[PDB]
Parts: sequence; structure tokens; C-alpha cells
Amino acid sequence: CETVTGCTCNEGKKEVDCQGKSLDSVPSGIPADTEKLDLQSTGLATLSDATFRGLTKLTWLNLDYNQLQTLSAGVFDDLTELGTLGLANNQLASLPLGVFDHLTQLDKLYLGGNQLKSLPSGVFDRLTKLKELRLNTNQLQSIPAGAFDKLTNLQTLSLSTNQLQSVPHGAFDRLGKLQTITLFGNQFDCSRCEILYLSQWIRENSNKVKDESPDGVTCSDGKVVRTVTNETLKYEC
Repeated sequence: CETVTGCTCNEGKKEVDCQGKSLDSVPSGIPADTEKLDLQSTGLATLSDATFRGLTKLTWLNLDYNQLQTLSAGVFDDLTELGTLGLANNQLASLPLGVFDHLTQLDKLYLGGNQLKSLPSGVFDRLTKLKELRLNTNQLQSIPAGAFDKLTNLQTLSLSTNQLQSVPHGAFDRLGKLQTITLFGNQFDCSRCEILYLSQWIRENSNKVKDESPDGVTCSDGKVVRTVTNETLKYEC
């Protein structure tokens, strides 16, 4: 294993740890019974539908700090037991439709630090047990209506440092177990009626808004978002 992969293999932990080792591609020879695969900081730039073939026991995959721009659409399809997927700090420009659909047992999904401008509509729909979703430090221009509706288990949602001007009406209403949300570093437009959903939400959920920092969520114009009411907008909504 250790000679075939170039990485450290620990059979007792069902772990293949390549962290910090230069790779031109994910190595061959990963045992089919592997549970934990550490590919962080390996310099990976592409993955294929073949890369993780047969890793039906894998629970933890860390692809953080690589140079991925594009994911093949079937890249994670065999990884049905996956619980943690680290994809933070790559150069992801988009996510293909259905990319996470097989990961139904996923608990944490790290997507922060990429180049995402958009998300496909039902991209998170199958992740019904997800507890953490990190989307901070991308370039998100909007969130699809319903994006989070199936995430009834969600405890943490990070949306800070994006390009968001609004959130869709009712974006967070299904998130009954939510504990932490981040929303700073956006450019919310407090002149548009769309803001009223978010201002009322922040007022009713201030304890959940974190840097706790509800007043840190501010309009592109300087107003603190939770201060904005239809009266602010001259009753025009």
C-alpha cells in the first residue's frame, strides 16, 4: 500500500494519508476497505469518474487545499458511506448537477474558499442528514429558491464573504435545528423588498447569527439589516 500509493497506510485505522505529499493524480492501490482518505495539500488539479471507484467503505475524504476547478459529475458516485467531504480552498468554478446525490449519509460538507458564483437548484436535496454546510468565501451571486429546504438536520450554515444581494423569500424556514449562520461580507441591497424576509428573520433568530454578531450583517448602504422594516422602505413592499 505504502509503496503503491506513495502515502502512509494505516490498516488498523483503514486510513490512507497522503496529506502534504505531491500527487499528479490520486494514487492507485487504495485498499477497497479504506474509511479515511486524506488528500489535502497534494496539488491535485483534476478528478475523474474513475478516481474513487469501488470505495464503498469510505467515510472521510479530504480534498482541501488542492487546485480543483471542475468536478466530473460522477466523481463521488461510489462513496455512498461518506460522512465528511472536504473540498475547501480549491478553485471550484461550478458544481455539476447531481454531484452530491449519492452522499446521502453526509454530515459535513466544506465548500468554502472556492470560485462558486451559483449553485444548481437541488444540489443539496439528497443530503437530509447534513449538519454542517460551509459556503463562505466564494463569489455567490444568489442562492436558488429552496436550496436548503431538505436540510432539516442542519446546525451550521456559512454564507459569509460572498456576492449576495439578497436571500430568497423563506430561504431558512425549514432549518428547525439551525444553531449558527454566518452572513457578513455580503453586499445586501436594503432598497429592494426582498430584504424584508432577511431583516425579519435576523430579528427572530439573532442568537444564531455569528461572526454572536447580528449587527454585523449590514446593507451595502450602512444600515444594519435587522433594522430594516417595510416602514424603512416607505411601505412600498
